[PDB]
Amino acid sequence: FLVHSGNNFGAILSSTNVGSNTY
Amino acid sequence: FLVHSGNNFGAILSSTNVGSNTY
Amino acid sequence: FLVHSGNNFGAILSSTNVGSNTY
Amino acid sequence: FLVHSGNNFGAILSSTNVGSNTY
Amino acid sequence: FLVHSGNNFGAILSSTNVGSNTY
Amino acid sequence: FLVHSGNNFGAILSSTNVGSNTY
Amino acid sequence: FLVHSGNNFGAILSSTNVGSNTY
Amino acid sequence: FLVHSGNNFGAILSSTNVGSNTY
Amino acid sequence: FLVHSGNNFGAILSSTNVGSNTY
Amino acid sequence: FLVHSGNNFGAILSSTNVGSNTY
Amino acid sequence: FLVHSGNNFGAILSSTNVGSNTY
Amino acid sequence: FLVHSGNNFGAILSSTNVGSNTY
Repeated sequence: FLVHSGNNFGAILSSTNVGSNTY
Repeated sequence: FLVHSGNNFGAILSSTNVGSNTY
Repeated sequence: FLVHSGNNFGAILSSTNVGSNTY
Repeated sequence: FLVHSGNNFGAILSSTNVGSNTY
Repeated sequence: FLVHSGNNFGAILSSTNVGSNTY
Repeated sequence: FLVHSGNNFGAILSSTNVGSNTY
Repeated sequence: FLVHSGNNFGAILSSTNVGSNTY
Repeated sequence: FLVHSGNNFGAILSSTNVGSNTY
Repeated sequence: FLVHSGNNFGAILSSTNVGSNTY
Repeated sequence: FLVHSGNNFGAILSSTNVGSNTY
Repeated sequence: FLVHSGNNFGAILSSTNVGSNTY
Repeated sequence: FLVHSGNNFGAILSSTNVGSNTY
């Protein structure tokens, strides 16, 4: 079980793995 | 089980894996 | 089981894997 | 099982794999 | 089982695999 | 069980793992 | 006198006045 | 007199006045 | 007299006046 | 007289006046 | 007389007047 | 007379007047 709720990410660059990950 | 709800991502560049991943 | 609900992605460039992935 | 509901992707360039993938 | 519901993709360029894929 | 609620990330660069991870 | 030479504009959306204007 | 030479603008959104203007 | 030479603008959003202006 | 040569602007958001202006 | 040569601006947000201005 | 040569500005936010100004 997990939640990824409500995020505001205004700007993102050159990145890895910004969201809900599991198992 | 997971959720990926409600995100606002204004801008994204040159990125990997910004969303719900599992198993 | 997973959900990919409600996203707003305003702009995206040069990216991989921005959505719901599993197994 | 998965869902890919409700997305708004305003603009996308030069990208791979922006949608629901599994197995 | 999967769903690909409700997407709005305003513009897309030079891209691969923007939709529901499985097995 | 976990939650990733309510974040505002104004800008991010050159980063890894900014979101909810587990197991 | 002006010049508008050599531009490459890969993609443009929802914009005004992207070219040579005068008087 | 002015020049607008050599620009490469990869992507642009929701913008005004990206080019050579005068008087 | 002015020059606007050689620019590379990779991405731009929600902006005004990114180019050569005078008088 | 002025020059605006050689710039690389990787990403820009929500900005005014990023280029050569005079008189 | 002025020059605006050689700049690299990796990312910029919410800014005014990042370039060569005069008179 | 002035020069604005060689700058590297990695990231900038919420700023005014980051470049060569005169008279």
